[PDB]
Amino acid sequence: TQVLFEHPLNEKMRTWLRIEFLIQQLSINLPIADHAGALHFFRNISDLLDVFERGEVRTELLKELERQQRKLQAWVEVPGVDQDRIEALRQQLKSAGSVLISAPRIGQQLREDRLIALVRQRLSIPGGCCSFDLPTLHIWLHLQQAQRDAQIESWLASLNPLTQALTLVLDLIRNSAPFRKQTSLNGFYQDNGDDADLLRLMLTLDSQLYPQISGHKSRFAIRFMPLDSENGLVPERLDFELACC
Amino acid sequence: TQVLFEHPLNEKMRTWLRIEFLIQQLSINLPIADHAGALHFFRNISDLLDVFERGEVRTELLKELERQQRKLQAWVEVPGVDQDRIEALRQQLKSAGSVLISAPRIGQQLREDRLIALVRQRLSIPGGCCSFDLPTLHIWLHLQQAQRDAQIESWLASLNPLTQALTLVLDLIRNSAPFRKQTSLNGFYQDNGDDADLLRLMLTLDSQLYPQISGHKSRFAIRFMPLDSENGLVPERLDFELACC
Repeated sequence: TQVLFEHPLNEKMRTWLRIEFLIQQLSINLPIADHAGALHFFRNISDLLDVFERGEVRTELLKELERQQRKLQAWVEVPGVDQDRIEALRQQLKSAGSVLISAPRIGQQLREDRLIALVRQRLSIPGGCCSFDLPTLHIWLHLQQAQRDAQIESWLASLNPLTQALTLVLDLIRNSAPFRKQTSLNGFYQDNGDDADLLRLMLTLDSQLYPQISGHKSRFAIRFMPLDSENGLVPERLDFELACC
Repeated sequence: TQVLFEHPLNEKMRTWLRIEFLIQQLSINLPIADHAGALHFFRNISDLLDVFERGEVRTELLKELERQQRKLQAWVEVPGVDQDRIEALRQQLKSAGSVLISAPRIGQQLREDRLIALVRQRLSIPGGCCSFDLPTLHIWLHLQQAQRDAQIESWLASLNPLTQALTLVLDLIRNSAPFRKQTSLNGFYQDNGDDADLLRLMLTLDSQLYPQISGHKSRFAIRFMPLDSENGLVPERLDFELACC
């Protein structure tokens, strides 16, 4: 019955959410045995390289990892807390930091890759791929699965530093704040998110509504819209769950 | 061991080959249960609508269907031929013609669709989709599978007139000409394709080569390239299969 919507409260978080999604898509389609899986894969790599242009990802991740290490050392002197958890999270953060800092430039390996670049040029064209548009991709798919699997794995491994860091920080952020019940009157709602990075919002599918979140800096505004824009009525009162992370 | 490459000898055939591929991709991913399958689906619809701008698809298909009906009535007075096949193919062509001619404007239904248009706007953006970029798509995926399946089926049904016609003509074209053995000396080859619409070219994967087909009108030229552009050697003689359709 429940539906989770997340919203970034800054441009950094918007970037990070996109990267998360794209990297999840790359892990979900192995093994790659046809054009469908292949085009899907390369589209997501191409989009990922384009998302990287929105900010300095490595830089912001190195800062956030340490910041999370700082936000962890407040929880040290708190009875009831597992100190093995704290030390383990600290160690994960530290390792992610030094892996990330030592790693090559983010996805330079992916840009330089001849097969990736080749496919990347053709995605712009509407009927982008076919044996006649992409012969190199066509022959690649006639190889044995293990030759592709190995090529795929080295591509994904070069993203591991980023993946490890991002998985870490977003998980910590997502668990940094609890959900709280709120009410919208006549489909409208607004508040200062403070300097939270992420909104997390739960509705029911039985409401047959969806949120459209506006805002300028942090002061967010929500309009709860129906799916059917003729038949759909907005309730005069709606309760929902909200966490500001 | 064998690898089939096809090449269009005109802009019409290039269009048609792309449409074929895209429509195959739309049929291969049902049922749609997540963002991966959904984005894949909508990307292919969006690309299909863009391919339609390359020519008058309905028009060219109506002509080709009749032309195929004409090319069939030569085979009528040929002993050894099944006359049930001929009459059945004729009847399939005729039906495809009148279905296509009676159908609405090709994929106008798809352009007008609110959900398609909505998603279409967001594909331009690098990290195109997430619950925050596409809330309407997010809620759509929380529905029960049958609500999506029904929506998908009506979308695919509106393409049936095109699909039926195109499947027909391309199959007939592909079988209009037999494969013949040819030889390339030092990775090069050239000939007049006449006014053939399609080249069909078979190589072996063990050759570890691929064709790059040039040309101006019909006079085609082929360079057989290695995959590895340093280690790769081109044989002084290469035999391959070729059909001009």
